[PDB]
Parts: sequence; C-alpha cells; structure tokens
Amino acid sequence: ATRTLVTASTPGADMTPGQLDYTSRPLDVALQQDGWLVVQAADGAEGYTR
Amino acid sequence: GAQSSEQTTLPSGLQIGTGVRPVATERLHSQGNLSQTNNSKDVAIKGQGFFQ
Amino acid sequence: GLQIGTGVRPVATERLHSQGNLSQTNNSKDVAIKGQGFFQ
Amino acid sequence: ISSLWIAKTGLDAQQTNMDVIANNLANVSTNGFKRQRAVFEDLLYQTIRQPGAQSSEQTTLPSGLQIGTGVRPVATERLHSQGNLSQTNNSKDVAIKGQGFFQVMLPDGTSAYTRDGSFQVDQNGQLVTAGGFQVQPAITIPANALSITIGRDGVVSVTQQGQAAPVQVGQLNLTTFMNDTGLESIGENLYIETQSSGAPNESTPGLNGAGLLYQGYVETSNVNVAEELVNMIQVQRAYEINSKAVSTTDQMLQKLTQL
Amino acid sequence: IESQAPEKLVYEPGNPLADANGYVKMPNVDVVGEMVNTMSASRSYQANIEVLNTVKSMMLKTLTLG
Repeated sequence: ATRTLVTASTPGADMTPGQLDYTSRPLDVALQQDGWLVVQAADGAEGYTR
Repeated sequence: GAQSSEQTTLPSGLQIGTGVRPVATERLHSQGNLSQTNNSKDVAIKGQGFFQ
Repeated sequence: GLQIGTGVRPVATERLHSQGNLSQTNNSKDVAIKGQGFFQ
Repeated sequence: ISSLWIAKTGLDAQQTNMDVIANNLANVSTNGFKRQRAVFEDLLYQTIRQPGAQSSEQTTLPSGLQIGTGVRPVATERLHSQGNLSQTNNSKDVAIKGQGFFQVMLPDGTSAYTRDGSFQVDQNGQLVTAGGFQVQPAITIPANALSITIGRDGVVSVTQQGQAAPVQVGQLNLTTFMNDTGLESIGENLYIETQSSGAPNESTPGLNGAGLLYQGYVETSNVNVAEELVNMIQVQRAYEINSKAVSTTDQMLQKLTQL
Repeated sequence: IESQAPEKLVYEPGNPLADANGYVKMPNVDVVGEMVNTMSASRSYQANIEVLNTVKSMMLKTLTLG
C-alpha cells in the first residue's frame, strides 16, 4: 500500500475573540470570551452569533 | 461524520466560503456641536427632529 | 494563563459639587446659596 | 517547511508583544493601573545526532545536531508598584498607600477586587463605584450629610447638623493576597482570584501589611512611556528581521522548485 | 517501511490532536530528497525501457538467422 491520496479538510473554527473598537453607539455590544448572542434563524431554529 | 469520541480526533468536514458583500450603510444620528454665526435667521435643533 | 488587553474607554463623568467663591454684585435681587441645596 | 513554521511563531510572538505595549500605552491616563510585561520562552529542542565524544586530544568541535522549534508567550506579569497620587479634591475618593484591594460584589454573587478609588453615592446611599458595582462591606451614607470624612485606617464618619460631634456610619476594610501577581484581570478594572494566588484575607487599613487610606486623592497608572517607546522600536526591528527570514526561505524554496 | 527519523512537532494547543504539552506531530519529509528521488527514478525507468527495447530488437533480428 504505497499510494496515499490527500484531501483538504476544515475543522470547526478558531474562537479567539477579535479586536473591538469603541464607537460609543448606545446599543452596540461585545461578548465575553465565550459569549454568544442567540438569534432566530430563517428556518426558525435558534442560532448563535457574535 | 460521526467520531463517537472513541479516539481523540478532529472533524473532516469541508466548507468553502463565497466572499463578502456590503450589507448596509447606517448614519450615526448623534448630536453635533453648535457653531455661533451670530446670524439672525439661523436655527439649531437640540434633540431629535427635522424641518419640513 | 496569560491575558491580553484591548483598550480603554470612558465610563462616567462626575461633577464636583463643592462650594464656589462669592463675588459681590450690589444687586438686591441676586441670591447666592451657602451650603447645600437647589432652587426649584 | 520548518523555517516557515518557526518564523510564523516568531511573528506571532512579536505581534502579541506589540499588542501588550499598545495596551499599556492606551490605558495610561486611567486611574489605578499596573503595567504589564510579556515574557517569552523557547520550545523544546530535538536532537538528530548525539554529540559523539572523541577525547582524542584533537581539539575538534562537538559534532551534534540540534534543531530548535520556536518561541511561545508563557506569561504576562503585572508590576504591582505604588503609583503617583493625583488630587481631585472630591471628598469621596480614596487612594491606597501600600498593598490591598477593596472587595466589590459582582451582580452574579461573586466578589471582585479592585484598586481604583473613585466612589459615588447611589440613590439608596450605599457607596458604589462608577459603573454600579457596590462595595461588599456596604458603607451607607445618610441624607443631609454636611461633609464626609474618611480616616487613615478605613473609618468613615459623617457629621450631621447638630450633636456637636461626628457620628460614624461604617468601616472600610480591605483584602490582601499572598501573591497579587497571580490574579486574573477582567474589565472595569476588576481582579479576581485564581489558584495562582492564595485565599484573600480581610483587614482594616494599617494592619497585617495593609496600606493606609488617603482621602481626596487617586492612584495614577504606573506606565513608563520612556521604556514603552524603546520596546516598540525593538519590536518593530525584530518583526522586520523575521520578515526578512521568511522572504529568504521563500526565495530559496522557489529556486528549488524552479527546476 | 516507514522511516524511524524523529518527526517534527509544533506548538499548537488549539488542535485537539495536541498532547498534554500542546505539541502536535507532523510528517518529516525532505522535499529535496523527494525531488531527487523522482528524477533518479525517472532516469532509471528510461534506461531500463531502452535496454528492453534494444534487447527486443536484437532478439527479433537474430530470429531470422540465415
């Protein structure tokens, strides 16, 4: 068994929080290290975002 | 697939992005400063409102 | 572990409600309050 | 390639160091800030050939190959030094001389410790910090208070219209840790305890190695711009050197694959 | 057979394959060695093909002795 094909693959993601800037807008929010805002997706099932 | 956590591995899914699009352009309706022109027919609005 | 910063922002603005100096005006209707309190 | 996989770590380390320097410069005018310094550490080394001894009196070089692996940031230690004192003349400001932090109760029940002395009275009279977080001993202040004074050992007393004598309204103790460096820092200038530091101990100011309290002053940040600039310059130069290394290895790899 | 040379390992605690120290192991392949192996294998392949061709021609020519 010599031939060994290679296929690309992507793990889930990287959860390092990004840099945040202060725009002083009254209702702009930034989460904690592992925070997630819940929204209602188009299909109806809830989803998480930042 | 289904790893079942039998051994420490990583998922093998493959998803390809498509790009970025401009979704919106929003104006920050804050309160600006007041400049004094000493004119007799200039009006500055304090708060929220618009002339017609 | 280690922690990385992100910046600084204003949080509040406080007024110093101390006692101000008085200056004479000779006007019988000017009233300066001494101590605590506000006119309604 | 090992060259790329090492220079990537080098550039990441320089980027994190630059971020730390930028944060230190950014929060310079804030009250009660202790500067940070990030320390790096080299990874393990792999030996490909053992250093075979000769001992033949030939004065030969040791023939042993040992490739490096890279560098990682191991910790970012903060310097808990006593900063300068700036006067705000506000009667409800406390500056700590020595070591120790006030205890502040977070909304979720837990307690966080802070050194920033800037207190405002809430609607109910409890002494709270700017941001709504209140002090755990819960000092109360009555209405129609002529003047508020805070002692040198954390005794807070107020004077009424009469009685010709001040009446005490509470006590302001503070907590100390065995290793204040090992504290995890969250926003609103809050420090919380981890396993690195010991269990906090509470004491009145002036006892058990707890600093005194001065009224009307706040503690400025202990940031040294004269050294921050030098660190920035060195960071930039190291970043450029690593970029040159990446360019060189890319050029030689391209020459390899040309044929 | 797989080589017994030590394998390169990099510091990436994020990947689940990392061990207790965060060192994830990657293959150790000498790209120059592989390129030279490819070239030498191709040259030997061509040489053997040519040798076979010459021997076949000689056999076919000696098949009609006389």
